[PDB]
Amino acid sequence: ELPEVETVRRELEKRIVGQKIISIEATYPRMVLTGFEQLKKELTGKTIQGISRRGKYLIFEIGDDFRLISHLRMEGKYRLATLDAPREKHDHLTMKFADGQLIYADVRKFGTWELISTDQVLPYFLKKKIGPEPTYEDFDEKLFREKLRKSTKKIKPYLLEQTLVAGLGNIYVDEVLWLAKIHPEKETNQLIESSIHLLHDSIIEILQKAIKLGGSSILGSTGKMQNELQVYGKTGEKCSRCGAEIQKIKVAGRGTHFCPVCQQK
DNA sequence: CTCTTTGTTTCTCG
DNA sequence: GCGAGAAACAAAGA
Ligand SMILES: [Zn+2]
Repeated sequence: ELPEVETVRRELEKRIVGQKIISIEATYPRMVLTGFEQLKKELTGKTIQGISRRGKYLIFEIGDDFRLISHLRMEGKYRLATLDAPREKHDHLTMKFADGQLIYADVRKFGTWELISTDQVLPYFLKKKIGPEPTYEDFDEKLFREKLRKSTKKIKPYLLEQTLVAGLGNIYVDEVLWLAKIHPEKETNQLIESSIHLLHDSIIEILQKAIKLGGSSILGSTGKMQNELQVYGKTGEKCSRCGAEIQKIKVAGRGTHFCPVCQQK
C-alpha cells in the first residue's frame, strides 16, 4: 500500500539515482504495458534522475523526458542484486547498471510497467481518477465530507477506490476504520461530521505512522508497522480498546477485520 | 481431487 | 451510472 511503496521509493532514491542503465532484460515482457522492446530501446543508456510516487504507483524519472510508472499490485517486489546474482523463479525484469542490477519479481504476474513522457504523467493520473495524497496539505476534509454526503456506497469499498484519497488497500483501510470507530459497511451518507473528521485525520495519521515505521511486512521488507496492527489478520484476538473479539467478514469480496463493539453497524 | 484465501485494479453483466 | 462477481496469476492450506 502507500507506506510500503513510499519505503521502496526512499530506498531506491538513496541507491540508484545517478546510475546509467547499461541494459534491460525481460523474461516476462508482457508486463510492460507500453511494449517491452520499445522501453528497452528508449531507456538503455539513460541515467536515473529520481524516483517519485503517486498513491500506490512508483515513478522512475529516467532522463529528462521519460517516466516509468510501476504498480506492484498484490505481490510485486524489487531488489538490488549483484550482476552475477542467480535467477529466481518469479523474476520478470531487470535493469542492469555497471555495479549491480534492479530486479522486479512478481509471483502472480499482476504488477505493471508503463513508459510515458514527462508531460503525460499528470494526465495519466487524472485519467485514473486518483484522489489526493493523504497529507494535511492535500487531503481537504471539506471536499471529502461532501463526497461522503452524496453517496450511498459502503465506506470500506468507497475508500478502496482510490478516488476519495489515494493509497489505502486492505490492511490500512481496516486499520483506519478501527481507529476511527466506523463499521466497514456503514453507508457514507450516514456518517456525521465528527466521524468524518476523525476518519480524515486517522487516514493521514495511520499512513504517516506506517511510513515512519518502514511499512508492514506480513526492498522495503524490513518494516515494523506489522507490530502495530490492531485488526488486520487479528481474527479471534481481543480488541486492544474494549476487549471484544476481532471478527472477520466479507465486504464487497474482501476479507474484512473489525471490532463489533468499537465499530457499530 | 475441490474450494478457499491472498498487500489490486479493472472488466462484464444485468 | 450501480453492485456483484470475477479475470489476470500463483501458491498454499483445509
Ligand atoms: Zn473494541
